[PDB]
Amino acid sequence: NLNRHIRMNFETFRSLPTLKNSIIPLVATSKNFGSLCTAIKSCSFLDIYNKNQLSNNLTGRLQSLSDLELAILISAARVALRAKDGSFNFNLAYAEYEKMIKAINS
Amino acid sequence: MNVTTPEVAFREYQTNCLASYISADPDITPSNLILQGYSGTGKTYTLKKYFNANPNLHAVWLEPVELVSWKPLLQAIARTVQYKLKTLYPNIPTTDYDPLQVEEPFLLVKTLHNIFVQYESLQEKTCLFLILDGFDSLQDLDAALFNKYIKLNELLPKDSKINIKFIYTMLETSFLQRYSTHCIPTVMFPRYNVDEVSTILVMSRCGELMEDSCLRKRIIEEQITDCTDDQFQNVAANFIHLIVQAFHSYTGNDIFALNDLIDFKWPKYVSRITKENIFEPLALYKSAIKLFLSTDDNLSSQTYDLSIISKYLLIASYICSYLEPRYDASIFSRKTRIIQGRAAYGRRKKKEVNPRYLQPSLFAIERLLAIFQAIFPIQGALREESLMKANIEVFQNLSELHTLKLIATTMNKNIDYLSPKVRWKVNVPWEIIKEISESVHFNISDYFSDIH
Amino acid sequence: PVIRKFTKKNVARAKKKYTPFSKRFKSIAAIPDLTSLPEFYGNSSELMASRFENKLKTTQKHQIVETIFSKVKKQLNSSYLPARENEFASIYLSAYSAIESDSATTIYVAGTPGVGKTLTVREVVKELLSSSAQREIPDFLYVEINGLKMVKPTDCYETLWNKVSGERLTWAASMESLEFYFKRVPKNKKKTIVVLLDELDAMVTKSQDIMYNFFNWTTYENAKLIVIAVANTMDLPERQLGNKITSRIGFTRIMFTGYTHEELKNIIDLRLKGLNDSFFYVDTKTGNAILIDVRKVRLRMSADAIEIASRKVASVSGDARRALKVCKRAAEIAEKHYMAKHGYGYDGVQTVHITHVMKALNETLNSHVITFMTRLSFTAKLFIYALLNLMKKNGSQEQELGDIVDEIKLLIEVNGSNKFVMEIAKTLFQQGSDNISEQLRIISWDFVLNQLLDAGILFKQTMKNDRICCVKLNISVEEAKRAMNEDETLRNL
Ligand SMILES: Nc1ncnc2c1ncn2[C@@H]1O[C@H](COP(=O)(O)OP(=O)(O)OP(O)(O)=S)[C@@H](O)[C@H]1O
Ligand SMILES: Nc1ncnc2c1ncn2[C@@H]1O[C@H](COP(=O)(O)OP(=O)(O)OP(O)(O)=S)[C@@H](O)[C@H]1O
Ligand SMILES: [Mg+2]
Ligand SMILES: [Mg+2]
Repeated sequence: NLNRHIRMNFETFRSLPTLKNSIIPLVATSKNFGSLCTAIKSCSFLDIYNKNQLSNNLTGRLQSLSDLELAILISAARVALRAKDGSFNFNLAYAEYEKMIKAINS
Repeated sequence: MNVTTPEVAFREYQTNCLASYISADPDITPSNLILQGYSGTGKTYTLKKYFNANPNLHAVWLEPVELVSWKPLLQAIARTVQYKLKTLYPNIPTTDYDPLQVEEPFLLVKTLHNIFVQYESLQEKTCLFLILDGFDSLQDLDAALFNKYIKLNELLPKDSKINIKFIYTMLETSFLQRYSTHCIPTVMFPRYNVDEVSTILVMSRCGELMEDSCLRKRIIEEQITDCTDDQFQNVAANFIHLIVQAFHSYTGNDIFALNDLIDFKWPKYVSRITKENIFEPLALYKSAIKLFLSTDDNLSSQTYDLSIISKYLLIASYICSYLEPRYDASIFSRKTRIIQGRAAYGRRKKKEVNPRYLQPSLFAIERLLAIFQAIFPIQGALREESLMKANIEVFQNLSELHTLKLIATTMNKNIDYLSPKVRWKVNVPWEIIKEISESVHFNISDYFSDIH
Repeated sequence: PVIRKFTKKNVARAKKKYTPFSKRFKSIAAIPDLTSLPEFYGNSSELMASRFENKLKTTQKHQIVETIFSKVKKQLNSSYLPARENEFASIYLSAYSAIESDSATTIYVAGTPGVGKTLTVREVVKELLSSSAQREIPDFLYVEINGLKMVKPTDCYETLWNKVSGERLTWAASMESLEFYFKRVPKNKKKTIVVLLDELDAMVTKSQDIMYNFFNWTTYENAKLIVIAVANTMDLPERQLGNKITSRIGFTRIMFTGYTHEELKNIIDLRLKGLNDSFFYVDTKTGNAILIDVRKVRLRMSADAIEIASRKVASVSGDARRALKVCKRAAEIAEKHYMAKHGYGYDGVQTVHITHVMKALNETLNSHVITFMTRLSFTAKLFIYALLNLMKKNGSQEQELGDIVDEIKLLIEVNGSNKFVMEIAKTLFQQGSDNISEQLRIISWDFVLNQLLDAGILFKQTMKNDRICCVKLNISVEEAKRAMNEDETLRNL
């Protein structure tokens, strides 16, 4: 696993300090030597940490959107997709939210 | 290390990855540490819980939202570091330097160096944790200020006894994606879950609802003796779950937009328990269904306290900045001709793009004055000439509307009103124009009937 | 007492007087003889610079070790000559016919940087000081005004009046003092002064008043100054000075042209006359060479190496400093080879040749951007490949970022056959693990934006929308094409 994470670090950001910031909370959160040994055997932290580094960019916080907010975002992207240069406003967005939801209740 | 990890209820990765980066030995500690999150995502709570669980290491709490530009930030850093050291190691001769002497980043470096080289009389090297809570919440912020705080430990001396270790706190994630090649340890804080918000609110709020005397006077106003502490906390948690499942689609995953809804709708919910609504969960919700359908957050009869000619000026400016200028001699021209002429035919096809969704148009003041005396009601036996002309009062009310930011214009800086190149526009929405036209009883719904 | 709106706690003011030279005596008929005054013209307390001298000297200790090539690397530093004769003679005659005739001339030299103009001007002034010591002429006080050695471009007045008079005023009092001293004081009580205006095109600021005054004090009959102003472009008063000040500067305009390969070969010959083909008594134990265990060693700084170092630098810009930098880098390369081959360390004959100086001639003709974009990451090369093949479709050089994103996604989805890209397209979007959803951007996207933004390959415009932020290739497109053709995977992908 350690060589595989180094191999995917070599194709992504090709840098040793990113590996250092990966390895440091692995060595520092461990409590016993056998725990550190299996933690660097499995690399049970270089996917916990590496999941958390992407936890809110444009996908891990769209995952935490609510339902009305998602319908508003979908309608706004529809309105911008329909326009020429991609601009819209709150009136053009709400004139797609009620139209979509009336077609849902239809 | 010897740090104590706190028992924060729903940030379990973050306190472990926070005790792996904050220690009392300055060698096993990074020189910069970002805690990027969003609003309400638990940054300050878990930071204060960590630093209170570890009393031995030293914190400097600094919030760059009440320190607007960068110069009070440098002055506040140089002030509070010295004030923290004065109350930490008191028996050292501490010559007070003025924090107002700091005017540039270099003078912050020089001042902090002169502060630190007078504490060489210690025994072992320590770190001081300067926390910039809300570094993206700086008001007059630029993209190159953060480079001046990354490369500050490059200037403080290496064989010194007090080393500055920063802990930032960001909020925006397009700010942080500029300082990505600097490879600072970033501990990201993802947005809370509905299952986690619904119990964060319970563990935060159900102490200050049983200790809220509007209920503890209701239990004796209603002669309620079938109660215990469970019989209070269950209706408290049930009310909080009711606000959650009622209003989560409204707010989102924000603790702050739920805290104030709970603060608003609590005594109007205690005023609906009578004698046995505390035992059941459903007929109490059916006794207070009115405060779980609509949010009721606004600050609430009439619409505007304006004159009659100013209301008709607002209506006429709303008309001429949404109507195309060619089609007005079909809508307003009404008087009998004496000479051979033809009126405007009007638009053939109704355009269904609904122009009153957009930004308005720009008109000359003669078109506003012409549409103003067309839509004006009759006033005032052949020397009256009842069609009202624009006297002083019309121009004065028009300038009052421009002052009140209701009609507006192309804001060039200190524009002249008396130019034939300055055009005007309305910046009030439709939803107040309908109330205005309802107030003066003007049929304006059939003015935009040929669009939708 | 008072509450102030802001503070200026860190303020430092000099100790400089405000009343000029015009209000010393207020008597033009009773001005004393300014030449043999105690304070004027540097006659008193001229230790005013040598206060800081015994600070940068510590221990005279520990037996520093020279080598066989440390001598040449010392003789190739900043220091008749067969280089400038027709300029030296004309400048010294044009500045001698005013010293002898009590005149007020102005000489104008110019040239691209390195052609020895400040060296010949300072040698002209040294020779005229020798003539003053031989007393065939009167004496002068020498003032060098460097255009870039001052924090304010109006401090020329302060340093000129300070050098003339021993008193320091502010700049307004100094310009009024110098105006009075160069207009009204008669030519019996002033000895002449020569002014070197080093790097003139850095005091043209906002009024052209300094350029006015230093060339309009020389149109006076009663002012004995000679301005020998140097420049960095021949047509400077036709570009950035007024036509009246062009008429002030006049018609002399002696250009210092570039050097030739013969002149440069003679220059390096005179620099190494004392060391080439001579004999040194080195020691096997350390390497400490001493010119006239012990080994008598020659030193052949070969003439073919000198002339092949000289022909290229004579072509490009012709600088007698860049020739010394080339021939010092050659000696550095030789010393490094010598020390690594012998294990000497700091505390047969030796040669410098053609295939040894070609490294010093090739160290400045390498674009280390191709050997940078080859060693770049795979995602950064994929970024550059998406930007490069969007250009043939668009024709703008200024592609958006939302387009680069969808082009990267297009390449990854349309190559679903290659074993390399199916191994890498899992990690490229999910960091090789589950419990990570498929991200919209690839992993390391802001990283490989910033790693090219800071390096100057990439060029992004500032905006808040990272779908319509335009992005330009700041280096080139041809070198990106020649750097994307050695990957073995992007050559087909
Ligand atoms: N895990 C938790 N356990 C208990 N209470 C919590 C928890 N998370 C949040 N809270 C409460 O909700 C509040 C959230 O505020 P903060 O923790 O300061 O979040 P925040 O990110 O600092 O907000 P900003 O960034 O200053 S706008 C805390 O003050 C607590 O009252
Ligand atoms: N004929 C020469 N003989 C010896 N040294 C020379 C000669 N020509 C140029 N140099 C070198 O150039 C230096 C003198 O500076 P110059 O090049 O004359 O000033 P410049 O030409 O004005 O350059 P700039 O642009 O002002 S930095 C000396 O240190 C010499 O090493
Ligand atoms: Mg906070
Ligand atoms: Mg020079």
